[PDB]
Amino acid sequence: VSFNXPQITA
Amino acid sequence: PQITLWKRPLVTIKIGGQLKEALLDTGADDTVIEEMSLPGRWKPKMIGGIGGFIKVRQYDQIIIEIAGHKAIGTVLVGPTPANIIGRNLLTQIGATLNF
Amino acid sequence: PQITLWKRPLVTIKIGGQLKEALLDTGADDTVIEEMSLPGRWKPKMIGGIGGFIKVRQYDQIIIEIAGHKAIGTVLVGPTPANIIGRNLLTQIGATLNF
Ligand SMILES: [Cl-]
Ligand SMILES: [Cl-]
Ligand code: NA
Repeated sequence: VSFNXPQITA
Repeated sequence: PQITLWKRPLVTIKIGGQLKEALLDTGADDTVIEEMSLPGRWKPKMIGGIGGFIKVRQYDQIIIEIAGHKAIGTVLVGPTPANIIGRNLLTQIGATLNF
Repeated sequence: PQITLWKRPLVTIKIGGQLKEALLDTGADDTVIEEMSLPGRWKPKMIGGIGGFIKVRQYDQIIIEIAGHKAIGTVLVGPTPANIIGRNLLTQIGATLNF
């Protein structure tokens, strides 16, 4: 329940 | 405000008249919210992160309040594990990282 | 420094004697780096992200330098699409979000 949100548009 | 990072930087947002919790995410290019109804037409987008990619619905020029600050911009809707406020809206509310 | 969010907030880090580029990520609980060797013991871990879960190796008490600033903490190594500095080390360099 480590959550890690890098996010980019594919 | 000045927000330290000992806990997740969770804030209240207001979108479509309702209050939700979301995470301020300097590692997110975009803003992504859990399934909800939004007005108007949408366009397709794919977004990637740890884990892989997901399909989302892109809605433009959506009125959204973030911790009390007004923004109007693009909101992605889909099966994200968490509501995330990304740099497109963090820049609208004048947020910076400081150390 | 004060870092704006018009572009991804990337910095140079030194870890395991190597220089790398990493994303300062307030929406990450943990620090996650692409495959590399680190000294000492490790244990397996599953972490989530947009996308789902990935399996990583967890190394504790790893010294890192982030944009000039020394810290120590846990580092996760595995198939992340981006090196990220998460909150466990952002706190140690005194990073805050401000708006
Ligand atoms: Cl936008
Ligand atoms: Cl502090
Ligand atoms: Na160790």
